[PDB]
Amino acid sequence: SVLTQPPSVSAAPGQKVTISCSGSSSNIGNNYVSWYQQLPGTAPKLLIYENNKRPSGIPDRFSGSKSGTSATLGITGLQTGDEADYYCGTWDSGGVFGTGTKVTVLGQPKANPTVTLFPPSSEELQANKATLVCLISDFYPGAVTVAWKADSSPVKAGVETTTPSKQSNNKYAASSYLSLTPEQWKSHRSYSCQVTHEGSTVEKTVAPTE
Amino acid sequence: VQLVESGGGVVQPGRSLRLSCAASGFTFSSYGMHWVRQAPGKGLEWVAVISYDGSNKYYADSVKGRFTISRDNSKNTLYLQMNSLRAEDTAVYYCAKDLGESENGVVGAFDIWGQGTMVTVSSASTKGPSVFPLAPSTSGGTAALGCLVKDYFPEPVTVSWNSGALTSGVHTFPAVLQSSGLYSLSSVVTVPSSSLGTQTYICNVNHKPSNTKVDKKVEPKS
Repeated sequence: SVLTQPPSVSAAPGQKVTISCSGSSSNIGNNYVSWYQQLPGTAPKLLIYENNKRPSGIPDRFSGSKSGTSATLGITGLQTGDEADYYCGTWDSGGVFGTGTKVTVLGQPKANPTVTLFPPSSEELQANKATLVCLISDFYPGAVTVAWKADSSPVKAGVETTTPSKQSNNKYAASSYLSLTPEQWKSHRSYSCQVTHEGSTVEKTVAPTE
Repeated sequence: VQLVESGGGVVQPGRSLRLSCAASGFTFSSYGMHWVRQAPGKGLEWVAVISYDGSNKYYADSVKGRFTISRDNSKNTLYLQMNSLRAEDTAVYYCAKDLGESENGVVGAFDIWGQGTMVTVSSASTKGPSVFPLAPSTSGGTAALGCLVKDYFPEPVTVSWNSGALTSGVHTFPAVLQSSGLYSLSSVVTVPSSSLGTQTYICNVNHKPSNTKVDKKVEPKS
């Protein structure tokens, strides 16, 4: 019940961008695929339905296809008004949506994320609580996949991350928190902030011994 | 066509809430209706479905037991009767039409959506902000400091630095909904790593509703 689409696809104005939806036959294969746009602070918008068909009102430069266990949404002549969250969906006999593909009409080179991770303050541990704050800055496009790691081991708990926002330098910034018990904090040699951006993966780390 | 949700507000977990979606600009009686939720700032999560008549009803496993989507074709309104609310049901619920097309329910394609009413389930009254210092480490020639405004409730917090005398180098991130039904955000200042020891740095947080005005002098460690 998880339709696979990349977090980000990004081209220059005038270019083609294609967004894929891979999964399984039970989900995508035997079923209809539908694509939805979502501008920030707006309800989703139907782009494509029944794999490849198109509504009236949608610019012809929005294409759809389904070849077995894969489905594709294309966008020629990219314009800033296409910057949005694109989700793929489907039915089954309701159904399921995609992970969420962001699209960014590049107006600048890819800037890689400057990661500044803060450990829980001694003042915060003086309340039997603890929060690690990873702060990812100066990146473009605005799509980052943050994973935390206790030692080299993973961690699922306490993770709250924000949807990136444009700064004053027009590059995006986001933040992820890790809510921990002070014992857990003091029970690992190091926690770490894995930040994946456009394929690249950056890791900042802290230890209680600091 | 227009879908206008309604009845979205704060609620205590365990208690109930019923969202209303005034549909217009089409038949409604001949289209199935969906509910979709989008927790800030995650993706679209398919919630529930009701047929054009009201026969078929389907929900997610995360909703299977405690929600009951209904609908009133007389008033052209869709209802999501939400009982026994939880924390991770907090989301922006979306009244979404179904596209039943091409002759001989119904199908899963949502041509029209509504504005979407935000439901914030939280066993919490107005909590004052606890502020913590984000003491620098630093990646030369620049260093970073900040203030973790955490465990506050509700949501308008205003942060400044040095009582307004520090606008540049600063970046205040959006608030996040925590695992305690409260909120958290961080304020950051990016300064010369050489200026650390000298310049005093204070984050002047101000939760207006709860009437709290926290001030934390941020400095490095040792």
